[PDB]
Amino acid sequence: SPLTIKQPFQSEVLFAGTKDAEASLTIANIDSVSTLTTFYRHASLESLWVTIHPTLQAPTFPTTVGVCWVPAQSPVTPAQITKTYGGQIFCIGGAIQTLSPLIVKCPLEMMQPRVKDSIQYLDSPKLLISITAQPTAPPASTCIITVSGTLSMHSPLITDTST
Amino acid sequence: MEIDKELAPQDRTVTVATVLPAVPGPSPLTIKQPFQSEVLFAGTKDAEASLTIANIDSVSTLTTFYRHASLESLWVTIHPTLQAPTFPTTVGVCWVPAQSPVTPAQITKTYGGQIFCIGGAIQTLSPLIVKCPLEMMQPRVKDSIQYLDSPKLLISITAQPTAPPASTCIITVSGTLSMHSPLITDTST
Amino acid sequence: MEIDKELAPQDRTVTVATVLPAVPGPSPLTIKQPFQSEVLFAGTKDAEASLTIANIDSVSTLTTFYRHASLESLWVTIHPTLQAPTFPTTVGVCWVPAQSPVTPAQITKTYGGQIFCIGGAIQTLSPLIVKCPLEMMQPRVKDSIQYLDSPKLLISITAQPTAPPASTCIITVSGTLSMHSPLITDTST
Amino acid sequence: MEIDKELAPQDRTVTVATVLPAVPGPSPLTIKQPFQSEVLFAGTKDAEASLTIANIDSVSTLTTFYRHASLESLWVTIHPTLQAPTFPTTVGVCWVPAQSPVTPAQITKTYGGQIFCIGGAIQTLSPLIVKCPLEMMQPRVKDSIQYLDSPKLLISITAQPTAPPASTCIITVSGTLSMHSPLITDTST
Amino acid sequence: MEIDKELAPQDRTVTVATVLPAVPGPSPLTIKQPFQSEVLFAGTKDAEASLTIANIDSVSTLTTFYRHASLESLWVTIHPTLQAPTFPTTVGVCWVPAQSPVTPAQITKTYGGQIFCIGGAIQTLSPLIVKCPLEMMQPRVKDSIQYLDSPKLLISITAQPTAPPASTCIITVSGTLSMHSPLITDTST
Amino acid sequence: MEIDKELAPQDRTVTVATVLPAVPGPSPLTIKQPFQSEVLFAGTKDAEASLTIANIDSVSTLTTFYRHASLESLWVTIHPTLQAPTFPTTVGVCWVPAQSPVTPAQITKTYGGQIFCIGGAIQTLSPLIVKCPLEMMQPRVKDSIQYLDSPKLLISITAQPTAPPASTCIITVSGTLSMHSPLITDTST
Amino acid sequence: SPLTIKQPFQSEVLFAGTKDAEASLTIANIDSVSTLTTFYRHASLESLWVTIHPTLQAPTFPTTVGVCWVPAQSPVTPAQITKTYGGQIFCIGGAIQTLSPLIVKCPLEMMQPRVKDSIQYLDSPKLLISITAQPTAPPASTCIITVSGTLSMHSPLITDTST
Amino acid sequence: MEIDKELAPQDRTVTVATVLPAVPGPSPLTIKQPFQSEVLFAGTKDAEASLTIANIDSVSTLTTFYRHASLESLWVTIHPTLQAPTFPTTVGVCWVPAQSPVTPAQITKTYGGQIFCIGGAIQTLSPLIVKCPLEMMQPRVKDSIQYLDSPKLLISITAQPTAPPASTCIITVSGTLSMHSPLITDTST
Repeated sequence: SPLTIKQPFQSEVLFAGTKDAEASLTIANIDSVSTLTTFYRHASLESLWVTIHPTLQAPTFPTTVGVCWVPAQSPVTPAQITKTYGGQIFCIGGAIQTLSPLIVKCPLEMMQPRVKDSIQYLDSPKLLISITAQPTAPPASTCIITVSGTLSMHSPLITDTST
Repeated sequence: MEIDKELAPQDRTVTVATVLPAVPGPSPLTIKQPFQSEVLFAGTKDAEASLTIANIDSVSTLTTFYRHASLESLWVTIHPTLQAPTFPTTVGVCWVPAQSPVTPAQITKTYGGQIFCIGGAIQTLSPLIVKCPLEMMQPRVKDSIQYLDSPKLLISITAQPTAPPASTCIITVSGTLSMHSPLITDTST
Repeated sequence: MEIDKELAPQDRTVTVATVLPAVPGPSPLTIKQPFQSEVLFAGTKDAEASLTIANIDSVSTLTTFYRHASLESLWVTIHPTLQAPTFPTTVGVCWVPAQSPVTPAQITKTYGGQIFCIGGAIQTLSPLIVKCPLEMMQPRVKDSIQYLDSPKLLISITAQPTAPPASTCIITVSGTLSMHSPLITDTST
Repeated sequence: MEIDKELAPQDRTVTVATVLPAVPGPSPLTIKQPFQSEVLFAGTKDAEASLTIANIDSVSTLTTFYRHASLESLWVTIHPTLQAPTFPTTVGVCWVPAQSPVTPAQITKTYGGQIFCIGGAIQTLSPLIVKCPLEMMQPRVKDSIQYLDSPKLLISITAQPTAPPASTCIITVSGTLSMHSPLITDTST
Repeated sequence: MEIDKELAPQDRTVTVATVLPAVPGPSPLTIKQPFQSEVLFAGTKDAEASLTIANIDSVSTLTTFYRHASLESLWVTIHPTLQAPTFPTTVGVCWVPAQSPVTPAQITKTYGGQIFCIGGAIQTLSPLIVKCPLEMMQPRVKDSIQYLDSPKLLISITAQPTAPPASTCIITVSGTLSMHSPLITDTST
Repeated sequence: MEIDKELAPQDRTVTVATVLPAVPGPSPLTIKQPFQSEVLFAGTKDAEASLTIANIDSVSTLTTFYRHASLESLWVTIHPTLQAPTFPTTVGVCWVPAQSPVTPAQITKTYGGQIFCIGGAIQTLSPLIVKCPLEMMQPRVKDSIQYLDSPKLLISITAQPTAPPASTCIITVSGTLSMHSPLITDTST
Repeated sequence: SPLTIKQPFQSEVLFAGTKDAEASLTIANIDSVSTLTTFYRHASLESLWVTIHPTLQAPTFPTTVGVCWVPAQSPVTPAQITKTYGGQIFCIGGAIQTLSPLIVKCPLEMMQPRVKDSIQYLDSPKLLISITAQPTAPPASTCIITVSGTLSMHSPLITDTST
Repeated sequence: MEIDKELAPQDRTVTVATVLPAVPGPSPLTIKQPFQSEVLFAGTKDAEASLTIANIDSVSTLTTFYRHASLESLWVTIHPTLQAPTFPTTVGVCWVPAQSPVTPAQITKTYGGQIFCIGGAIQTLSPLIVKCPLEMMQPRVKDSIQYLDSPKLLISITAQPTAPPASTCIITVSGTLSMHSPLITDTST
């Protein structure tokens, strides 16, 4: 009933390749998702996926990057991606891993898409990242990792629109 | 026959909250319990308040033995005092859901937000009432979970540079709670 | 054609009182007697009052010859005086059952309770009337039993620091008693 | 499928109480609030209790903000403990209106009065329940007046001459209160 | 029961604006967002303003993610402060299309234009509201084209020669935007 | 033909719980899994327990792969052992919402709460069952939100002063979970 | 509805004539009224009166005895009998005051006859006595004062009937 | 749900009693008064009793103010005590008209007569009730004439050779009298 709008978004979640790293972002808190839902009492994801953009360095420095979508309440960790259902490990900078649409869609049907409500949810989408770089590190990052999607929001939060 | 009461209603818009429905079964009985609590004794110095009605002592005290409780009605009343005529004082009021990050310092930047000159000129002494647009809030003040959008009152006082000897207006919050379902605890106290 | 009186009615809620049922028999003759008693001459100094209507002078002298007496109407009325335009006075008022343990210091913490800024030349000066929600009280001011919830008036006054030469407002309590069943006593006086 | 509960119902007769009816008007809403309170930890020594349910802490605690409250149901439960098997102990129970002058020392002289042997022989360990014949009492536990015939429990313990190391039975009083009509006091606590 | 707000509506006349027609296709999702922005803290010194609503802070930050935005309501409201009873301030107001070449110095020469004497203890002090006759403006505050007649607010203030210590009145602009068709940009912030 | 089980059902009262409503869509596949977990091996020493059913071993291991889990049945059952005829043990039991602040030391002060004298050769020795009045709890043992009123079990044991060589009774909690909506996690184990 | 019984009674309230005296008995508490309502939850007066029995001494020693019935809540005192409505002053031992049926009926319709209930009443019958004797006192009392009446009782009080 | 009471009803046979017929006239007001009197504290030594119900304490004190009194119900009830599980006691009981010349030593020679083994941990301990077959008695416990067949209770006790420290069972007689026609006597006490 309340009018709703949909706003798409792409936020940079992690620049990588220069050193081994792990990440566990609950996408309900990524910058854009936040700046977007600022003036709304309710926000939910319509679509959502992770994407890996390779760079110049990628070719010279192969990088192992694993991603895995999971309900925020899943106890699994980056160290356990290939043990988890969504789990996928790519070899960016590697033979068939230096191409932009290196996408991994998030199975929202497998989790809770509401990212903003009158109540706090336990199973919102959460992303797991696991970068393992070349021992002899690259000058710069071999790939930029971003999270994109669409929010369906409604019911204005009465705050300050000064900014 | 005039009423010594003045209304300064808040601008509204449509925002809805999410509320958990009870598991199907026999309906429990409900009682209503009215309440009035002091919020501030403003006037003597610039001040600001920011209270979440859900946590007001009366609301706590009243809902103690009930698992469920919602706000039937709720408003703020600015009561000018004897010091008010002589010490015009600015009072800012704005109802906002607990989840809105606004601060008293931002009343006039927030949609509903109001600024009142208590005392001073003609008509400035009657009690002001700003009813909370409960429709825009989330009334559930006690439930099986905790909601993030319960009503929250924002107050801001701007006192006269040469302060009055005493507060120029007492500020209270009044309303009615409707509650039910016994919290089965130890009732010895 | 305006009326020289203002009303500041008390927030109410439903709260019944029980009462000794009528004895079977023919209806007794009853009279009604209106009354107005001075309850306070305020303005010159902070002061509080806590009258139990059942015992105010008029109510008392009126009901001495009857065995039963009930209030049919009853209100408190604040009358500003010549000292009022010059000495604003805060006046708090609250009607509660005699059984409510509230003290005038707690008027702004009690549901009904309200406080007014009587006086100030910038202001109004019309007689203020706070009718007692008898529905919430126990109207029986005199019976064969002693009820715990007869109406009780809570008054509170905070005077100007540099007090007026005289009281800024006289406070009277008026109403009408419906009485019957003569009490045999001394009518010498 | 047996229930670990045993009943030892009190002899009755017909006695009625007098109860004040509410003044005609809108009916207030009512809520029920259940309760269980400890009455005695008998067994180690001869003892006797004599409590007026109207004054039990839970009953107080629960009816705090209500002007009216009655007992919907109410009973006593004798709970044998681990010491009971070995230390048979006599327990005397009798419900009586507050106005009856009987004393625990007179249970077996009072019509309803019962004597139970807790622990000892076969069948002596199940929890005993003596429901109060509220019909014979006056249930009003909080009203506009105070009644003289509210329920009153009488207990008498006769311990084994060579006392058990600990109490042989815990004695609690349980029931449900139905209350309504807000006492308009200060709810800050 | 009086409302704490006064209206001083602008003289109008019929003057239409044209507007980019809707593209054929399915109706787009649209939201509405209310807003209140501080436009001026006047009273301490003569000052004039000439806001183009299309660009005020809220309107701007609100419409950044949309490609189309139209005002559904929009008014200016003068809020007297504690410094107001003591420092009357002349405040001029006039709504005109952005295309009208009028300057605040010309408010009293422009049809709609009006000036008010905010403050003075002999006077009123209620929030003044001058709703913008959007019918006369071009409501489209953001589109695929740049209209020449979006609404523009003209403010003018002339302060007391011996200035008040602080501003006598805060001036805010509130309204509601109906927006749609997301503009792809950076949402980092 | 008698059944080897006894029941000591908990006093109940109506007290609903709210619960996250089902998302619109096709009904999800659900399974039900029964369970029995050891909760206590009592008898050898005074001891108390305060289990939150939501977290007992079985309930936990059973619900790890689901995102939603609700109790369909759930009861506690006291099993006397060979040490029981010889060492009577007091065992207190009380079901309360996780939100009730009661501690096992307060079982006899809590409405539902009951205590039994397990053991004694003069007594019975059949398995005692206290089914949890789930109607009073919040059955949702696992959801997208964390409810404050999931069922909580309060156990209390007071052993014979000269303790038995071994436990007099094993205490298990059995029930049936209805689960659905798989939680993606590690199934390695 | 509950079965009721009526029991009549006469209790000695005061022996007098040997010295000046005052008395204010609330008849709800006189001995017999008490022993009678012992086993009842409710008791009310059907009839009630005061009676003055003159004696041997009466003739030799005239005595002034005033009686007056009044609602227990009446503030009047014995000193104010002839000022009160019921009020009557006799001259026992005096010309037409040395005869047994020296009765003064109590106007129950003028007061509250319930003497025992679930609630405490404020206006039950109360008797006022005012004896003023001969300065040269009699050897013994000139008259015995008793209170008689009838109680209508019902609903058994469950106490001890041992006695 | 078992009741804590056992019955051992007396063998009966038809045996009418005649009785003074009602005087012609309007039916007299009658009340009924229940009663329970202690008849014996047995267990510590062999003892016999031979009560004529017409004269037991309660029956006596109850009927002093009436001229007619009839038993409407009347039974004897054996109450085991804490000394009972340990000291079995033989208790003989037999109801006979006052006119029957039987002595407690002859209970087992008298038709109705029965003897019970109260106590013994191997046994039961529930209150034993031997209702008097009033049909066989002459219920008129007080009349204008003295009947020869009012009910008479025969009790017999044979205690354990090594006597218990205290009585093993209290023996009370309860019933209800229907009385009428006041007997003029002294009510001083």
